[PDB]
Amino acid sequence: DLLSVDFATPVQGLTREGRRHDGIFEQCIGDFRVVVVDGPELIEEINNPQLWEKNVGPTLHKLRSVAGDGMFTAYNSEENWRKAHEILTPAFTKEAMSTYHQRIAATVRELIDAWNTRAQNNSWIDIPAETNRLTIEIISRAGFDYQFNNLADHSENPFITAVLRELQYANRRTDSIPFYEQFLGGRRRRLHAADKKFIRAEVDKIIDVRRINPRVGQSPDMLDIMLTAADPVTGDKLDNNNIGNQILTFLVAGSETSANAIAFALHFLATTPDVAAQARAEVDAMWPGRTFPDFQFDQIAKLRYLRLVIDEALRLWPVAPGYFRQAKQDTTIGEGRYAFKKNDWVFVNLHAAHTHRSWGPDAAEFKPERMSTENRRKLGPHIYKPFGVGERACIGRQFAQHEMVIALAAILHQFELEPRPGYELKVSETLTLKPSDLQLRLRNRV
Ligand code: HEM
Ligand SMILES: C[As](C)(=O)[O-]
Repeated sequence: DLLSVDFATPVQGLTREGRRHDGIFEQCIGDFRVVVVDGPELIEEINNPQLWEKNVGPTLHKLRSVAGDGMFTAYNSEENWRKAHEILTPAFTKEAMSTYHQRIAATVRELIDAWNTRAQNNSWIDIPAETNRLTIEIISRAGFDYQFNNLADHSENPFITAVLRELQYANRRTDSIPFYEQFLGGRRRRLHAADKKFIRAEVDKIIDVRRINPRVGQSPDMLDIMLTAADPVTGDKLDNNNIGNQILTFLVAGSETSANAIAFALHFLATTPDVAAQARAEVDAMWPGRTFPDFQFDQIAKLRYLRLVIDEALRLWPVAPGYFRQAKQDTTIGEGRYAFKKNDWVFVNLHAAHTHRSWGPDAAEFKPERMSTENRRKLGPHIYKPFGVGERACIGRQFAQHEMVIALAAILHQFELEPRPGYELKVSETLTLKPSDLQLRLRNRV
């Protein structure tokens, strides 16, 4: 059996390629050949913490030009991963979320207010871009108490523009990288040098201004803990350069993932009417009336069905489509087949595993009730790890799940969603999975 696969979208191409194999195979996608694992029994062996661990994959290695040794792009051996991980964990717990809840909810209010004017003017809204401006402000204001953009305004901050140009310059493949960019001083290399200094200077200013602020009577946020808490083992705090890396990390690793997940959930809510009705009924019962909901921290986790909507969105389209693992020792997965020497790395294809046949014959359908604890217990071997696995799983899972529910609850409570007729779901692949050309229109529910 011969197959022609288009790897223009890499992860979507690997998933189609994986259906002619038995859960593991090889494939050349771009600058490398990768062992792709998309089988339920094989993946859970790869997710074993005693034998395997996180591998800084190719793209993650290329993001080190932007985020350096931040928690997302640092190697396991680098002392700055363990220090930061044991320092920032208390800043991402459920307890720490209640400290941010007010600022998160206030930032959602700012977006809803801006979307009121667009609903009044009967305007089509580019959903991924708007949701990406929101999650940026959510992380920056709740985490660092810093504001980059006003959501009612459409001028873009120079800092966030430089970070995006710096992300594009990092992913540049070795063939598109000129052999002598380090020497000619072209416009692109010079723009990167200027952008890098401008980004480092802005995060240093955020660090210096806070250092002058004693923050009397206020609970410490993410920036405060990085300037206050020392690592219990080594006794040292995160140095200035690493703190600037964590700020850049939380900005890029937290914004795009959460924004595209919200954009996917908005699409499926605007397309399947029964789900939109059941979710809109759950948020109407929690906050009666059409006044903006008085969000209190405990009410967010009580929205069971809206949580099932986000879970099904993260299953059908995991914005983080996969992760790279490496072998801590010489081991074998499966049944003794497939041997791996220490430091050999594979790719866990979550998009293929989440849509795998083990999720039932209706794995391609958006059905939130599937993600209940009882409905999933009736499945057996199946993978659902949208936030990774192990000690290097997503530190911001509780943060993302909190902001994704408040954002969706406010939108469903205040607006109704009109999809674009004739449009069909196309998913582009950047650092994350994103709905391309997704446009919705809103009317105030009155
Ligand atoms: C829908 C939302 C999100 C999804 C699906 C997601 C997904 C993931 C995944 C799959 C990983 C593991 C990467 C790997 O194994 O190579 C990860 C790690 C990480 N995430 Fe996210 N994430 C989300 C939101 C956030 C947010 C809001 C933050 C805020 C700070 C964040 C910060 C991080 C960090 C720092 C790591 C690295 C942790 C470590 O390696 O020690 N993420 N995330
Ligand atoms: C380079 As490593 C083994 O610390 O991911």
